[PDB]
Amino acid sequence: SMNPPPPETSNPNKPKRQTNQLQYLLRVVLKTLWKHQFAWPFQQPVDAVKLNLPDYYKIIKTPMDMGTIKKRLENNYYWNAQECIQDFNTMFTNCYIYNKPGDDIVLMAEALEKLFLQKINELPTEE
Ligand SMILES: Cc1sc2c(c1C)C(c1ccc(Cl)cc1)=N[C@@H](CC(=O)NCc1ccccn1)c1nnc(C)n1-2
Repeated sequence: SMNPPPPETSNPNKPKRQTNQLQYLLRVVLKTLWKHQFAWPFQQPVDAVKLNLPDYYKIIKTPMDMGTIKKRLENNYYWNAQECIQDFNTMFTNCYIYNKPGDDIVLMAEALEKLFLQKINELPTEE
């Protein structure tokens, strides 16, 4: 069993910049979700080897996790807020695609996603 390489967190060929919206995504959104009691499964890529999920990366072809997002934000990898919001949405959707309704991990994702929605509702206007 083998895990894929993780999503990239640096790439000099990718355009990037800082925006006040990306700063909010780090200081408000990511921080809020990261500290939540249910954050831990999402703080790093799914280790399909150790979790004994050999089909995970056969169903989930665009993996994402908050460890990756955190590094992307800290590294100023993004060009805009939409790219980062998309990464969060990918992470949640992957969990729902792979798992079953009512599963613990789905309940965890739903709790995080509720907080994500509450925070992105107040994304600031771009300066
Ligand atoms: C470090 C990680 S990452 C992650 C997980 C863990 C531990 C876990 C997880 C499960 C329960 C709770 Cl309380 C917390 C997390 N779920 C996997 C899916 C999975 O193991 N299915 C088979 C199965 C069999 C029996 C019982 C439950 N699931 C998963 N899917 N997306 C993410 C992210 N995970």
